[PDB]
Amino acid sequence: DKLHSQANLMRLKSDLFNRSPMYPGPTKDDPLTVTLGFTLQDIVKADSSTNEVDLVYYEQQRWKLNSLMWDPNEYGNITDFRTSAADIWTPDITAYSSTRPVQVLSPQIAVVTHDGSVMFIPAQRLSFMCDPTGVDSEEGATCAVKFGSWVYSGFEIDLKTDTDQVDLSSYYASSKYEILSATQTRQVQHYSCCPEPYIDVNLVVKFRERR
Amino acid sequence: DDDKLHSQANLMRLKSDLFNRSYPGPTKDDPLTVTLGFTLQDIVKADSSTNEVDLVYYEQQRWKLNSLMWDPNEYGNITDFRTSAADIWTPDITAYSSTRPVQVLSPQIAVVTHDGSVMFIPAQRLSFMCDPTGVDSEEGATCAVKFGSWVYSGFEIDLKTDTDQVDLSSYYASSKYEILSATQTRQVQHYSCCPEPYIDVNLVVKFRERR
Amino acid sequence: DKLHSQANLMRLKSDLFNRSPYPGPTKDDPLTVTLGFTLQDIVKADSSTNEVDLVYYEQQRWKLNSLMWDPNEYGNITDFRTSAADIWTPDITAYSSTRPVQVLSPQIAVVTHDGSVMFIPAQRLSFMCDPTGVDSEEGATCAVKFGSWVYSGFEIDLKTDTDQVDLSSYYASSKYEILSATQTRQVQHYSCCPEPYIDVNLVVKFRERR
Amino acid sequence: LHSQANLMRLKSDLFNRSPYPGPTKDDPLTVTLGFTLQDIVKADSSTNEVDLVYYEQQRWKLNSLMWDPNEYGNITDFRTSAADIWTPDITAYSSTRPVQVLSPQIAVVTHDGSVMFIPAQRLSFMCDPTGVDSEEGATCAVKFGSWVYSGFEIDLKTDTDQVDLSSYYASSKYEILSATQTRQVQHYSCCPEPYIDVNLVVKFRERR
Amino acid sequence: DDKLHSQANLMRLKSDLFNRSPYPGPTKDDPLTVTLGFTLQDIVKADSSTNEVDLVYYEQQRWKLNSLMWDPNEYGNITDFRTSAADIWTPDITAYSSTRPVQVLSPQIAVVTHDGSVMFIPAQRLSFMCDPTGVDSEEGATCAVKFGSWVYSGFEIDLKTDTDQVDLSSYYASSKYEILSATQTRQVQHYSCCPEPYIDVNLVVKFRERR
Ligand SMILES: COCC[C@H]1C[C@@H]1c1cncc(OC[C@@H]2CCN2)c1
Ligand SMILES: COCC[C@H]1C[C@@H]1c1cncc(OC[C@@H]2CCN2)c1
Ligand SMILES: COCC[C@H]1C[C@@H]1c1cncc(OC[C@@H]2CCN2)c1
Repeated sequence: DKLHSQANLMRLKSDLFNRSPMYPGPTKDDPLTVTLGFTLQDIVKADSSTNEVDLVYYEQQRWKLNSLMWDPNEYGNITDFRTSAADIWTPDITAYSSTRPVQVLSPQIAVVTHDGSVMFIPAQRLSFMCDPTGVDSEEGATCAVKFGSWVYSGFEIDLKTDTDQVDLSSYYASSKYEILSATQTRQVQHYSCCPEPYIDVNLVVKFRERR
Repeated sequence: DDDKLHSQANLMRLKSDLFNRSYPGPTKDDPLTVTLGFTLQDIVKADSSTNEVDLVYYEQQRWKLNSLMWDPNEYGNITDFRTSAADIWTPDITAYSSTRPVQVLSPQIAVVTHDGSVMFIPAQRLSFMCDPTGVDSEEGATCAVKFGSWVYSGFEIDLKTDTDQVDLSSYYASSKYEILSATQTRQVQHYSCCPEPYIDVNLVVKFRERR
Repeated sequence: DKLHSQANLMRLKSDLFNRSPYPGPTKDDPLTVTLGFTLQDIVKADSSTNEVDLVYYEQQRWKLNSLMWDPNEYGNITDFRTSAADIWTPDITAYSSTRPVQVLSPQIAVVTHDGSVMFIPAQRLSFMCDPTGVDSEEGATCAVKFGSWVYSGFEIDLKTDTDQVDLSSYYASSKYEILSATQTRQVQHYSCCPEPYIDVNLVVKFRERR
Repeated sequence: LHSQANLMRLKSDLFNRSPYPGPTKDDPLTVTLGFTLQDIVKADSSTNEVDLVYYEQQRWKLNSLMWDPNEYGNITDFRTSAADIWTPDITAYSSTRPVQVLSPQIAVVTHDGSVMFIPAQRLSFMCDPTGVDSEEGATCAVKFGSWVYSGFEIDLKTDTDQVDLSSYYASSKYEILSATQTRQVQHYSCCPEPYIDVNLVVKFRERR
Repeated sequence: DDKLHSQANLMRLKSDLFNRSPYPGPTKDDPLTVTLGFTLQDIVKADSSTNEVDLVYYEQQRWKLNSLMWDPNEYGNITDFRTSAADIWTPDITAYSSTRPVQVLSPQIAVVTHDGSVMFIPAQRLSFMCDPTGVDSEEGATCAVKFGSWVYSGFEIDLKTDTDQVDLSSYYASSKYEILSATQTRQVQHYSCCPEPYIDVNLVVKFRERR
């Protein structure tokens, strides 16, 4: 019973990976939209001697490829599967003002659904450039970090968020810092030199010491 | 001498018949129960400037796969074997509020038995979010961390405990912290990414400065 | 449509990586590498060990005949992105780091049909630097050289497009403000050897933002 | 000087052409262990961790590693990467960080099938150094044994119960008053069979 | 524009040399001479609370294998080439009193000449055992660390130097510590048990705080 559904996975993965492409990333002819959302878990540390703040968050990434589509009927009605994030193409989304390599906190496993969409939610600790003056005041501190593609312009990779409100429903209730607000905003930058636009998601967090 | 080279051939054979001839993980059609217990060894450090605590513990994981069964009679009466944890599927049990990558302290080897059950007991050091306020009081501090599949919902991986008492038999007797109580309890929850409920085992520890 | 433009890229890459007879520069085939620095932040200055930590991007550019193609053969593709591991890259090294350099950005190169490669890794580097005077008006001064580790000026030459370090994305709220930053090609002669070595020297003058 | 070709053939015969799946109940293994303490680098009294630098001498013997030297131009032993052969999963039971390796990981295999493997390491382990700043010093223990094999598959022995102190760093912050290594038979709550360790007990104090 | 033939020759040479098959390292019947020299760049730290000192230096290693020889006439007059150090045998030269794993500061690439000689110069940071007592006086502190093969006696690896003077021509002029002297001395020792000679190079450095 269970054997057969396992052999259909094996054929599906073989068709998709071994007998096919492999996907060389997006182009201007075939652009890709990548949806980003943040779930801020903690501001672990705000260092006023080096102006670095450390955040822990889950970063949800979603995109869709024609090359990852299948008909569930040809594969015993399997509609999705888990795969190592290293066994598929993934987007090169990066913080633009990190000061330390990102530390990955969760397994590197993505889920592929039959419509060709991919879900990947890496949990991470990020140090990034930020001046925390005002954390010990009523109004608090403000920090900002952009995320986007390192090498693709808005012509190959478009970014989007589902909402501009950072998910705060798992924010650690006993953090050294209380969150005043956290937004995530798609921003487009144009240059008079260059025909191609650049997209980033801007993460802005205002916070203060838990009084 | 004769019998020894014999059962070595039998073991090598079995291991060949099991791996080189075929498990892609659980699915809604073929779900898996994993049992989780914790053995707490030491609360090493409590940092109240960042609210992080560092624990050393091991984590007993047990599950059972039909594809890992054999009749001992076909294999020179072999009933179990040790194998590297990279040779088989293992569950993606993740701490949900770690602040740094988990550090592995023990060899990554599991023990497989003829009934297809697997026993895997990695020892680890983990930093996680924990306000240690009260730790210098009779009543002490209370902190909690949850452990669950990152990418499989309760439809795919069920988690259970064998007892809800954390094993204290190896708790370091001269730790800076003594343990008032430690419990491990199954919980459920939705996450904003996903409709399905996800299972976790919540580890709650009340601890106090020794003496 | 999608079928074809994508299949062309796949074919172009297959042709370059699976099908071509580049093992690095030789004396009979030297390479010039253009280097440019963008300084993002001076993170830390430790006057107890004389180490300073910089976050910066390092723009590297070179050009190879073996990466040329005619776009007309490949559906008018003019360039592509690829993993830096798929291609030869040069061993440009800081000569006075005190810790392994930490890579902050993806490792991905852009390759153009004229065969030119561009590669811009962001990095955090701890290097040898006495920050004495960082708390005064005149500021502190430090220097670090970058060049190939194993290739002499007969195999790898370096140039800069400019001697001014790009300060246009320097972190405005850094602990340290930049007084000036220059990048200058140098040649060193030796410690025996007829063949010289080439580096790009980065000189940064800085002080506490007060 | 056909000895190079001979060593390549030997290694090729043992490793490439042959498959040792580790010890079993029907084929148990005895590992001899001995410790050489090089330096107590650090003692942290705010966390109760102590950092030791030491060698862990490991020796065992396999039939599947025997050869006749005469068949191989009289080669009696050779060195090879530890990753080419099976090695025992000897683990400290009370480390607080991953063990860091200080030396190459190269084993010496001898024609009788005996293997000697002596890696150098730095270990942080659980230890209260209270009394380190007094005449009688502090005492701490850490045991080492197979993580996943019981006494029925891996047994341990020592050649002496004296930890070798003859390379101990003479200008260390701490001096050693004693250091012993002793085989133990233990039953853990996890598991029904006995597991063997060697227990290293070290008494030490601040130098002068 | 027949750089192409020079490239073809280089690729053909590397393939003939490597994409061959069986060097098992040295033996008593086949000893290898290895020449060692240090270029001391900086004493970065001297920790008198743990008696560890950290140095940054270049370690030059030279040896020669018959199996790496070729006739340049056969390979478009190529007389040397660069290659990843992972592609060749390298000697197991080690600090005998380090307290942390060495950190590699430079690419790991060797230069191979047609007479079979290899030149390999890794830059490194080393923590080693060292009492920095008197660093704050005119006489200074002294520390010493031996380097040698981990598993090979002087009958298999003959370790040599070209000079006993450490190269200080690159020493950091603004270091916290100024170098009074730095020597590298080959020593040949015999022991109780064993008939084999053992060779080490003793690096002795005398240093003091910059005035
Ligand atoms: C089944 O369709 C929804 C896709 C979600 C399964 C994939 C997923 C991937 N990575 C992380 C996920 O997180 C679920 C909970 C939140 C942390 N673990 C879910
Ligand atoms: C005298 O030796 C001749 C061969 C040298 C080319 C090979 C070499 C290998 N690795 C590092 C090298 O350093 C050159 C300069 C010093 C740092 N860059 C040279
Ligand atoms: C109920 O479990 C019995 C099976 C045990 C063999 C498997 C095992 C796996 N991993 C670690 C083990 O630890 C035994 C001792 C405690 C630390 N080493 C045992």
